Amino acid sequence: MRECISIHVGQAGVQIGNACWELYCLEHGIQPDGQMPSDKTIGGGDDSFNTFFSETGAGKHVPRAVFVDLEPTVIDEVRTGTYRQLFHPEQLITGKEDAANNYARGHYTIGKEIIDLVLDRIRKLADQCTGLQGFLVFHSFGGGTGSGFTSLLMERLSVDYGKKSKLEFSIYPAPQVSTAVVEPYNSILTTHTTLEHSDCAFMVDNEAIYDICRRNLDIERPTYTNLNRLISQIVSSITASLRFDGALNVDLTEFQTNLVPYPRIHFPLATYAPVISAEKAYHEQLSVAEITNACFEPANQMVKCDPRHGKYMACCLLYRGDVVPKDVNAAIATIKTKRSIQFVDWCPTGFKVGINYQPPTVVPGGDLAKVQRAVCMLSNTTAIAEAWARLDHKFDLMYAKRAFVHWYVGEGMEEGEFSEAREDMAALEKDYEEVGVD
Amino acid sequence: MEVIELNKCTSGQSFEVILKPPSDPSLEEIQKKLEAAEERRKYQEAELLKHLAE
Amino acid sequence: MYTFVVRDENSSVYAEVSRLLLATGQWKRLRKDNPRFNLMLGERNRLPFGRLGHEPGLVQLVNYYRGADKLCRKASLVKLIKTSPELSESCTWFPESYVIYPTNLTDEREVFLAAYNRRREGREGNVWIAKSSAGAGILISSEASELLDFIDEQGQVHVIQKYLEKPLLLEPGHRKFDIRSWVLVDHLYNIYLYREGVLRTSSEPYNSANFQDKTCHLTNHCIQKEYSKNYGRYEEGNEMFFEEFNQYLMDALNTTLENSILLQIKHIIRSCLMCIEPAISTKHLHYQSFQLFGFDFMVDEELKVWLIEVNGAPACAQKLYAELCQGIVDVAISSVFPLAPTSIFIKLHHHH
Amino acid sequence: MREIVHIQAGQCGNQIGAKFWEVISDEHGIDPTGSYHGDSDLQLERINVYYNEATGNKYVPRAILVDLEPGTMDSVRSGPFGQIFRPDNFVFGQSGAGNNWAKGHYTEGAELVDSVLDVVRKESESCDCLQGFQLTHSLGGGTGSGMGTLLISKIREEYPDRIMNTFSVMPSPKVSDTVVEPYNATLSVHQLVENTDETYCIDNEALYDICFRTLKLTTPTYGDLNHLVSATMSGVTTCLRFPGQLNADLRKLAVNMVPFPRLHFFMPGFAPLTSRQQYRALTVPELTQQMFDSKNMMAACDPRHGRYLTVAAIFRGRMSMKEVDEQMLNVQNKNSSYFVEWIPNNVKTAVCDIPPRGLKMSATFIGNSTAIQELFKRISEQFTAMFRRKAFLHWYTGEGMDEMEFTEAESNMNDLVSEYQQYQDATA
Ligand SMILES: Nc1nc2c(ncn2[C@@H]2O[C@H](COP(=O)(O)OP(=O)(O)OP(=O)(O)O)[C@@H](O)[C@H]2O)c(=O)[nH]1
Ligand SMILES: Nc1ncnc2c1ncn2[C@@H]1O[C@H](COP(=O)(O)OP(=O)(O)CP(=O)(O)O)[C@@H](O)[C@H]1O
Ligand SMILES: Nc1nc2c(ncn2[C@@H]2O[C@H](COP(=O)(O)OP(=O)(O)O)[C@@H](O)[C@H]2O)c(=O)[nH]1
Ligand SMILES: COc1ccc(NC(=O)CN)cc1
Ligand SMILES: [Ca+2]
Ligand SMILES: [Ca+2]
Ligand SMILES: [Ca+2]
Ligand SMILES: [Mg+2]
Ligand SMILES: [Mg+2]
Ligand SMILES: [Mg+2]
Repeated sequence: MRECISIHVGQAGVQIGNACWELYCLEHGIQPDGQMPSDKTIGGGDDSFNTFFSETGAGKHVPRAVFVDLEPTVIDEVRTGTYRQLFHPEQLITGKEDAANNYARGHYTIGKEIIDLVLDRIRKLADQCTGLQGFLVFHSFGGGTGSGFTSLLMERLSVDYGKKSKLEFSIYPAPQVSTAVVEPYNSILTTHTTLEHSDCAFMVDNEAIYDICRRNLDIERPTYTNLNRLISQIVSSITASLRFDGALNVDLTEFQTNLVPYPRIHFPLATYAPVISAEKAYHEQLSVAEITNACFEPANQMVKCDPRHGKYMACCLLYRGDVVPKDVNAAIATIKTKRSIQFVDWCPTGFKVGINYQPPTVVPGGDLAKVQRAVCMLSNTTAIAEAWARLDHKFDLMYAKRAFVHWYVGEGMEEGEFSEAREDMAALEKDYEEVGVD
Repeated sequence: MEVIELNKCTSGQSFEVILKPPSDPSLEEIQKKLEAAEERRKYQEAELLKHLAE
Repeated sequence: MYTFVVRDENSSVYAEVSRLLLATGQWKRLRKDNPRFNLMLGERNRLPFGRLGHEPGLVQLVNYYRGADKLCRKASLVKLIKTSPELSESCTWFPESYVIYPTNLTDEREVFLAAYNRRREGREGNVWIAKSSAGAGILISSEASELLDFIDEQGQVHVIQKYLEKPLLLEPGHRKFDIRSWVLVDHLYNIYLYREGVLRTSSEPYNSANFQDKTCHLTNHCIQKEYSKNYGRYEEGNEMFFEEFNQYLMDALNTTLENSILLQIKHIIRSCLMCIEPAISTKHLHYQSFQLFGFDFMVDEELKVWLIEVNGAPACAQKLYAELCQGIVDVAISSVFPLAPTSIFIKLHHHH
Repeated sequence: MREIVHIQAGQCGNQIGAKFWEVISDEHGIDPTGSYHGDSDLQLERINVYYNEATGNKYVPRAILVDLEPGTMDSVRSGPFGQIFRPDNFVFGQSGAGNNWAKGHYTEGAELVDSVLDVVRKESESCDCLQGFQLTHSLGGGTGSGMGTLLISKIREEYPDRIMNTFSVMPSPKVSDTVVEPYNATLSVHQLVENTDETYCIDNEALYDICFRTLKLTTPTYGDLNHLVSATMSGVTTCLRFPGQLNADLRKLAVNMVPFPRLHFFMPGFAPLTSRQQYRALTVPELTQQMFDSKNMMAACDPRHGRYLTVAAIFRGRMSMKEVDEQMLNVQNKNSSYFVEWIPNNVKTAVCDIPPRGLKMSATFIGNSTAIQELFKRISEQFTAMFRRKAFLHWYTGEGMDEMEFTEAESNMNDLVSEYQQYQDATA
């Protein structure tokens, strides 16, 4: 058994982190007070769920997580929320004034003053691990903390934990749930300084979660709560292999091996199905072929793009529920003859498949309907570069006028870092084009 | 359409289908960035105070 | 009040559509860089499809199908027909073609020489034509050596296909010709065929003993109006329309343009477009696509129709701009953005 | 605990500041004696932003009242909520300022500024995390204009990294007290352009025309004009005073509204503005149409004469948030030429469940538009008409000021106009 430490940075990371640990507890049968009746080894054990939960002598199962925000209002909901008993106070870290949606403010001004404290707390969790695998870092692209302080933490994690893997869960900015005009700046600044430090990053475009919530869940105007419960479902699908018995993606090193042959192109596209509304009269349960075919519909993708016009470098099918390998291969054969799946020549044209019999758990009183079987497809497509292109375009519009740049320079950042970060994105876009275009 | 490395346990199974074969900054350097930006903020503020003192 | 942007100032067709849109007083043109638009008349090359369908509160529509180039590139079309089971390599309406890369650069060089040697030994007509998308540069020859040496002298991909040695010749004149059909595919992927086509005739008598003078073999309106000396003699602008062409087919061949040719054209258009539908369809996409196509056909002396090429950014016959453009606004634009017949098209029903 | 310190200076400043604390006190359930008598927890969620908590569950506004003559603040202390203010926070003199910027900034004002700063420092030292300051004042007089901008200069020197916000009443000859108002306003704009992070420009003529042409008040008074400012000030601070999916931090607001440091002058707006047909329900479309109409804006600047750099809209009440987003997107898409295209998604929308007193729902508008330049053009024109003959200059040179200081102020304001015009012609 090897431990994974989760780090939640900023409002998006903290609220999403909260929705994930709520789901993990219902999945592993952990009560809010931390007790777990099914765990017969009291105060210890090396079970699969122990990669995410430590145990006290009193039988409390404590998440291996740290919550960091530069302002305290979001983490206070955790301190007084339903699962206030799970985390001890040292795990929840808050400052007094945030980064004001200003990457430079969260990275330089405020980051410099709180970085050594965050590391000390992470060190406390690491000292509980007999074999730490790495870190899972949740954060937003647009926030000043999510962008600015995360990239600083990622730099220091590579220094203090050189041989440890690092996976990101990054929230891509979407205007329908964002009030920050400068998020394109923050997104590119943090991608530039984080690129060489992240081994595998799962981008979630808020625009996609928003539309899934309106189209499939009949939510007229979704909230962060509706978004996070759906995002945590996908996150659970992606991290289940680390928390349950199995042989696919059993350690963080395996995520890179099975999803990232090229180190810089480490942004797999996530596709999830099915999302059924709980308020529905009653749904006809979809088969393995129907949910698997849905993984190739852009409307269930975490980032809106067209994989028909890219090239695949890897593909993982993660099933949860009543699924047997026979039905998977039968659905895949049907899809290869009907879909446009173009692989790169220097990679095999195959699918790694993972099946966990336990169907997806749904938070009581939530929006998602209980389904008998679901799938999350992780494919590394060049088509996800469309998201970088959109982002880069908005960046160029504002930077050509130097709009808002004074706020960043006023916090000690040099204007050159803007173009240095932009030229890196231009290179990242060139690599995608050299890999998936003829 | 071949199946390889099939694993079965009580809680699920995993396998691989192959359709077709193929054809950092140090601790010191980080401190210099942070302190460089801090020095630029102190200089900008000193100019503001020199202006206000005038 | 719908809004649209223009990004291809050199488009004659959509310049008129843009003129009609503003004429309805319900469409407003924006600067080419304004992202809040309902309609995009995009550029022909490197149209940023990835930035479409990401503006909240806007249904966006573009006049190009991302991926239609697979059908409108000389070399891409040849590979699509040989590799797509819907079309197969034994496709009967497409001339035997081969993709040949210049030696200074897969490549079907050896596969072409095998069939060439076969024809030479079998006393069969062995005249081929070499062409490329980078041409206005075409070479017609009966020797395989010349065709290959002409491609090596260039630096772009070429394609060699069988030259129709028995083309249907109009009388009087004994002259070649080609047929142009305009096809509109809307967001729902309905395939509409404009009732009006054009025959671009060669104002020079066809001569099968001299492929050097490419003026009686290439029916292009530019070569006929630049190197031909009988331009505008039989028909105005070397353009004969279906009405005249049909009456000719009745007086001379005792058949009609529908039976002898049009059924085959409609079949070819269906087969080509239905084949790529899964690859370019915007049915479940965040934006919608439509596109006008120009299909170019040849007809031989057996009244058999052959597919020459498919143009993705075609122009229209001067005498047919008004009717067709209005037709684009009716079924392509207004169908998505309604405004406050007897259609001019022919819907080629199919199985979606 | 992100505290704001409020300052009101001069006659205009204290009369508008008085009504402001009257309006928000009602919203937060505070009565004239500082006791809370509301019925919702949302009222006390962010109460410490503008109020201090004393013994006995009392709430004392974090407000500092400043003037060079006692008269106006005597009225406040005897007004409706006069008792609600900290007695020590009344800092006033006796000489007055004679509607003379030089007297408020250099002579009379200089003699009193240190005692005001002692009160500011005292209020800050009890702040768990001071956001910044907001000042209400006029630019046409002497105390609010002259001493107000002096206070801002000294506040910035002592708190160089805190946000400085003002609500500034701009003079108009149609709604005028003295002929020297252009002089005072131009001198103050020079200070504001350099030292404030956000300034809400309130034009007394816009307030007048709204009271006359829209509200149908035959003979508007200053009191009538201040009803609009109070209501507008309550709207723009709704984000700061209540909870919601919005963060609402003075610094965060500035980062999203100010693309260039000098262009931080906003046009505020409010809807509805109904005359006394006042009980009719107002639909979300109607709210959005009016809120964007020039007649509902208070800078007396037609937005159709410029372009929006950024826009922030706040909707209050229980309404269809889906319908809100639809109506906001409709206004942009149907008038996209009035929004600069080189700042994507420059229109942000917030919602608040608590409506203002006696309104099912309302909408407040904050626009950073290049059209505001016409406001400065008016002042610059009236200024130069007098300055070219040195008319009325002796009131100022008699206080130690030199003509050169007037020339510099004029050139800076004209430069400011040049900046607005260059970004108004900019393209992608
Ligand atoms: N999906 C989702 N997105 C969120 C959530 N909270 C914030 N965001 C997104 O995050 C972006 C804003 O960044 P934040 O995370 O709120 O900012 P921050 O990390 O706290 O940093 P500060 O600027 O200091 O507040 C916007 O694009 C929001 O849409 C959330 O709970 N769920
Ligand atoms: N295999 C073939 N047999 C007979 N004629 C042929 C032929 N290939 C081309 N042609 C002649 O060439 C003309 C079309 O040339 P092609 O379309 O390949 O060049 P192009 O695409 O630059 C002109 P356009 O796009 O306007 O049709 C036709 O008029 C036809 O007569
Ligand atoms: N809106 C409004 N404007 C006022 C009020 N009182 C004065 N003014 C304006 O403010 C300017 C006069 O400044 P004033 O506040 O009296 O000078 P001060 O006391 O020295 O700061 C003139 O332009 C007046 O039109 C008021 O109560 N409301
Ligand atoms: C509302 O208070 C007012 C003050 C002054 C005026 N008039 C002038 O300024 C002289 N034209 C009008 C109204
Ligand atoms: Ca145990
Ligand atoms: Ca590393
Ligand atoms: Ca004195
Ligand atoms: Mg935050
Ligand atoms: Mg062509
Ligand atoms: Mg006065």
